[PDB]
Amino acid sequence: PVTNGRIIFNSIPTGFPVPGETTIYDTTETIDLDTAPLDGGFLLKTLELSVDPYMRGGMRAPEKKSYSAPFTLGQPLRGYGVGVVLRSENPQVKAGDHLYGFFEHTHYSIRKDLTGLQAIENAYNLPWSVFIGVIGMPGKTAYMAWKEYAHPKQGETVFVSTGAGPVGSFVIQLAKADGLKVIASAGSEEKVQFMKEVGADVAFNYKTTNTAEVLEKEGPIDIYWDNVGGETLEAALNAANVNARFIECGMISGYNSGGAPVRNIFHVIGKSITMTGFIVSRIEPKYSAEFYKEVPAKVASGELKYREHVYNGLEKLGDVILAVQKGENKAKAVVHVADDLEHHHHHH
Amino acid sequence: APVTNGRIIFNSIPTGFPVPGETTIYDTTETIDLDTAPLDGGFLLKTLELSVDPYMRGGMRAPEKKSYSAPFTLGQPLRGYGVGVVLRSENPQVKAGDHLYGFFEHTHYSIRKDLTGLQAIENAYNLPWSVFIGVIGMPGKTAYMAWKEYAHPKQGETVFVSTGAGPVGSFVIQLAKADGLKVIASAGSEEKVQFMKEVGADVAFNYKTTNTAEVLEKEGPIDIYWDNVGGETLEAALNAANVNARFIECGMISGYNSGGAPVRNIFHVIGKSITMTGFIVSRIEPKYSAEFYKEVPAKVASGELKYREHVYNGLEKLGDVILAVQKGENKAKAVVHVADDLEHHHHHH
Ligand SMILES: NC(=O)c1ccc[n+]([C@@H]2O[C@H](COP(=O)([O-])OP(=O)(O)OC[C@H]3O[C@@H](n4cnc5c(N)ncnc54)[C@H](OP(=O)(O)O)[C@@H]3O)[C@@H](O)[C@H]2O)c1
Ligand SMILES: NC(=O)c1ccc[n+]([C@@H]2O[C@H](COP(=O)([O-])OP(=O)(O)OC[C@H]3O[C@@H](n4cnc5c(N)ncnc54)[C@H](OP(=O)(O)O)[C@@H]3O)[C@@H](O)[C@H]2O)c1
Ligand code: NA
Repeated sequence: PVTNGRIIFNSIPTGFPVPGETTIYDTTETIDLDTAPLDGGFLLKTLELSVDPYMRGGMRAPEKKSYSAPFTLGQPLRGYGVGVVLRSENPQVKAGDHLYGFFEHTHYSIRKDLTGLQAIENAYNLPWSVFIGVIGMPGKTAYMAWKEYAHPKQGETVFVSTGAGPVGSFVIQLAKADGLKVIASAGSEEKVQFMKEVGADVAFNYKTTNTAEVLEKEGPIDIYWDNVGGETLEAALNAANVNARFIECGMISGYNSGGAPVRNIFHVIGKSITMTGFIVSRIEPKYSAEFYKEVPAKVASGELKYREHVYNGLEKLGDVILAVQKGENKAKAVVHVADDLEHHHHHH
Repeated sequence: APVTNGRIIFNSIPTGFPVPGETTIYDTTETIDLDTAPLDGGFLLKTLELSVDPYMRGGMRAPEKKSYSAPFTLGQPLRGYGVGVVLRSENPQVKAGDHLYGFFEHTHYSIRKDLTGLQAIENAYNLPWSVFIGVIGMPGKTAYMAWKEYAHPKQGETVFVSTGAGPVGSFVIQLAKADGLKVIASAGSEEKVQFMKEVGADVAFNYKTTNTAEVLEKEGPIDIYWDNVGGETLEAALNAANVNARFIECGMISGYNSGGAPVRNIFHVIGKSITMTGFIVSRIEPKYSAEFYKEVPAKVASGELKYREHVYNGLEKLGDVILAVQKGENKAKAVVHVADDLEHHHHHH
């Protein structure tokens, strides 16, 4: 029998998550990989777990019942991941199958069927982590909301906040393929270099650069991709062109402080702005087939560039959640939970 | 026999609300002889009705921060929408008695070289001339055109209309009911609540004596929000919004006299997948202008489209009417009656 560790949602944070208090790591549960009773289901080994900015918002008290369900106190966290089937008594599932979907933040789970899971099409033998990033929900977010809401015209100017993340860096590349001038900002020099590498025309570190002054010089802006909200949205509103489109994807500047105010929303009227918020899952059905047919080949060839920040060990996941909220992840945050016994064979 | 050609002059930039007598002054030093004034191929135009609109506060600022539109010039007459009648014309296309709609300086008389900025009024139903600066004027166009452009209504949805008793909001209420929507609407007085009910609001309340969030909780969620107010009312609508709501951003009067009104819960735009569209009526008007003038007059004449107005008599009051509109003290669409029209006048005892 081996350890089946779990990352537990333990207490509601007031500001930023507190690793070891907000989330705890539990190693008291075990599983026998050969003996675990499957009951016609299958044994699924967690390989890669995504850590995403939205996880902070699920750390709240239980309130009525809405579409947005908070994490349950005392239960494992959960989110997108990749796993492999070790042992199956279910005819739809074969040992060695790699599956994508929501995973509890544990080493192993026993699933009765494929509800919530999809077989992964990996024709290019890409690292499994790409299916929770550029070929996962963050890539879908950029791909689908851009096509749905940007209405880009060649020669217009777009401002992308958090341009070095998995969403923003995808958006930059879609915007350049449409012939737009791209302004993008991130929180470190290494992220600025990546933004230039994926083709940002103006790439800057918002911690060492006056954002409003850059937008004044390089704008006005026809499209704002909002990942930050707050003062950065205010800056975009001040620099907006008439008939600008504001794609409201995230507002991370308020995730750990109860939201961030906007004081100049009147520009939406004065400048005839269309500001559209979206949740990627709501618009994905229209685009999922096209996304999975188009994106893997471009990741394999380098047409679509990506970066990731891999953290090794389920026990780090709580710290990784804080790292993302604090902007300390260098790129898309991946918790590598376990290896797959193929490609990475352990030997001395 | 020269008569006073009075003028409302923009005199100083206000800090909060306009101050009649300081922000605006009434100047009676100019005279005009209606019979002898040189027209020089132009025509003499007599001001009949002037609109006072909420946006006028926004033009009362320094000329440097010139933003979307043009600010009023210090020392010059104010201006805005109005109706006037031609008294005397040396212009072959313009005839005495012609009634014209467009931008008017806030004066009793003007000499125009041509019809620039003006359009003949089609008044087949002999409606009061003031309807062409309200329900059949820019405020009615605002409701008519933005609703058709942005509401994408579906039968049985719920709309919340702020400032529901004004010329914009009460027009919106009627469009929404015609589309089969449930309508919630709020205004600032009991008399305005009665009017909102008269034009068919299903839920009509006075937001000053009734908590908006409580009404929206009981009567929502809301699929469409028509924003005339911004600020805490926009915040309340965001919290009560349905998934895929449409927020039509028309005005935000709660911040016109206080440097804007903040919004603290704009994150609801993401969580509830809201489409929030701001607009300026003059930008979308060309697309709808012909259909508007073809459809609306007959409905005003028949009572199908209902309207109210609050008439103030006398050009010298206009600055006070501007403050009144900002303070919510106008009972309905604010109209300054400048002069009567002599179309059917015959002097006799
Ligand atoms: N369906 C949706 O609407 C949807 C879907 C996916 C993602 N999102 C949102 O997209 C945004 C980015 O997602 P992602 O997967 O690409 O995450 P990410 O870029 O890998 O991580 C979040 C990044 O946000 C930056 N950040 C943290 N605090 C900040 C602050 N106060 N001010 C400015 N930047 C801050 C940090 O990068 P810097 O170096 O730039 O500071 C951090 O690395 C998030 O806001 C997410 O909530 C929305
Ligand atoms: N192109 C455009 O975007 C466009 C065009 C025309 C008009 N508008 C806007 O539409 C709105 C209504 O225009 P209207 O012609 O129909 O004017 P209106 O209703 O005749 O007059 C303004 C009204 O706003 C209400 N009000 C004033 N201060 C308020 C405050 N702090 N909080 C809440 N309500 C307040 C008042 O009525 P109650 O408080 O009693 O309800 C006041 O009567 C304005 O915001 C205007 O700027 C926009
Ligand atoms: Na950072």
